[PDB]
Amino acid sequence: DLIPAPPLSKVPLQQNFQDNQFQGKWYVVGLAGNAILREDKDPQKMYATIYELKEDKSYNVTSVLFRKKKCDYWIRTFVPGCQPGEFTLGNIKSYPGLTSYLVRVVSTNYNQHAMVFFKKVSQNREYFKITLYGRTKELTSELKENFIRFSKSLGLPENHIVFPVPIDQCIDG
Repeated sequence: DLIPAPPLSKVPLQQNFQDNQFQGKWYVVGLAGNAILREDKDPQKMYATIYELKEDKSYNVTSVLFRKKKCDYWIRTFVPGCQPGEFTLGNIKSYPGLTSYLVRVVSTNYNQHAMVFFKKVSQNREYFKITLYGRTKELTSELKENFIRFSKSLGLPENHIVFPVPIDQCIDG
């Protein structure tokens, strides 16, 4: 089974996206989407994702995570899309059978919080994810409540909405 992906009309986009201001390190305070479950045997740990603007105006997206007692660094490129705040994955063919990948910055203030929508399609299965970004490891319950409400607005139950636990190593570096 797989929860259907939301039509893009239900995914807002930031008023005037600032590529330079969105730069820097972001903390994953909230995680949601299909293929993301509350596996309480291994609760998700907070991972940080750094965006670096390049000359071509694309992003070098470095995600740092704590997996298997070691710091793993997963690197992609976000090629700008149709409108500011929208992106497509760079070197799509390098990933086996990545039919499409869309990134849409739903909302941000660039100083404390951001909310981004990712849609990935492979082998005719639609996978989508919503992440609650934070410049620190903690956000107020108001923005988290908005994150839960927005996630359910795309057809997401509560067991598919996860708040990764803050951790220190690999993530504050």
